[PDB]
Amino acid sequence: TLNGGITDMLTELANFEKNVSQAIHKYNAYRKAASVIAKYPHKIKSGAEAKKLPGVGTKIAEKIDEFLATGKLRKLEKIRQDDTSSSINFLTRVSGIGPSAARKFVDEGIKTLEDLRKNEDKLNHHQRIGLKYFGDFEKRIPREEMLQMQDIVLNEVKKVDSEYIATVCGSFRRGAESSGDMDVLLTHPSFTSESTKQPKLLHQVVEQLQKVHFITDTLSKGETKFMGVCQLPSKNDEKEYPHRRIDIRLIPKDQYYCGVLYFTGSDIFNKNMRAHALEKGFTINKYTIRPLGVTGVAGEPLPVDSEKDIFDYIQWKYREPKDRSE
DNA sequence: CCGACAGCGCATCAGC
DNA sequence: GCTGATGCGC
DNA sequence: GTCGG
Ligand SMILES: O=c1ccn([C@H]2C[C@H](O)[C@@H](COP(=O)(O)NP(=O)(O)OP(=O)(O)O)O2)c(=O)[nH]1
Ligand SMILES: [Cl-]
Ligand SMILES: [Cl-]
Ligand SMILES: [Cl-]
Ligand SMILES: [Mn+2]
Ligand SMILES: [Mn+2]
Ligand SMILES: [Mn+2]
Ligand SMILES: [Mn+2]
Ligand code: NA
Ligand code: NA
Repeated sequence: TLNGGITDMLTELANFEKNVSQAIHKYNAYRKAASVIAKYPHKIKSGAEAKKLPGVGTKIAEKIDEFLATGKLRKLEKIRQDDTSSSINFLTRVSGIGPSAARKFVDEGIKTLEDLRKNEDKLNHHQRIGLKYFGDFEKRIPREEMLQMQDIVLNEVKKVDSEYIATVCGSFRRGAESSGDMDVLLTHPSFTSESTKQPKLLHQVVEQLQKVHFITDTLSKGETKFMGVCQLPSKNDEKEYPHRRIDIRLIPKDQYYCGVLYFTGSDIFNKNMRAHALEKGFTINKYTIRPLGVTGVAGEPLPVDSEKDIFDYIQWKYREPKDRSE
């Protein structure tokens, strides 16, 4: 809002760098500048003012000066005039179409959704599904729908085997009023880091959710990670619910609560607890928390039976998920 | 001046 | 066939 | 593109 013009500009530049230039570090640099500016509680008056913020450097400061002086950016104006770059950038909005497939499509004269529809035989399965649900995938999920999805997923999982444990993580678990997708973590007492005790633990769950027509499509599935599409059941001549993105991860239970911590997030809170965690000489990844030795050497992973256990190790107060914004 | 900027599972392709 | 690289989205 | 070593 306050510097929306600037941050829109930076976001536009980030998408260009990612999708057209294929320069993911520049993408992230621009994102990082836009994010720090978005949190700044003043109307930016000059580039030099902005350069004081971490993540804003000499070149963005110059771009901000030009934008403040003229109401636009020549670089971006020129990018908007480039139909080919605009098409490449647009196509990467299809899930499964990255910067490289987008460029390849456009070089073959495939430039719009309509072109994709008439060239399906050139899309892989992921891309076909991304195309099929192009609009739905960009829509957000209201919390009320998430609650319903949680209730379906948690109970259907237990019907396959009462000993399964599933947890809906991500922004939902942080109490967010809307979510972009559904992140499910799954475990079972038979699955531990050392051994596979049961076959097809993830496959049977996915099968069950297909059976009750909650899961409608699959982007990818292996022995530990499922990515696909789901949809709430529609009551009588009610409008259809949008198709939603769902991810299910099968985690060994001896690593389960480290996973839950990681995939609960947020983004900026994980680093805070990590960078911190080095305090007391502990290192934290998504699977484990290990002690750091006097020489810098990570020890064996400590036992974790709950999320609180992780907190008891680096000795901080258990933080409720709602409080993990940063 | 320089390389880091996360690293992984899965699908697909490259190169034998 | 095989193995390793790359593209992609987390 | 920006940062830190
Ligand atoms: O590449 C990743 C993947 C996951 N994570 C973490 C933190 C995060 O909050 C969580 C879920 O990843 P999402 O992409 O689903 N973001 P989130 O669920 O928090 O918000 P959204 O409603 O937009 O999905 O796991 C990362 O930090 N980086
Ligand atoms: Cl880059
Ligand atoms: Cl502009
Ligand atoms: Cl580990
Ligand atoms: Mn999520
Ligand atoms: Mn997600
Ligand atoms: Mn081949
Ligand atoms: Mn510097
Ligand atoms: Na700065
Ligand atoms: Na895409």
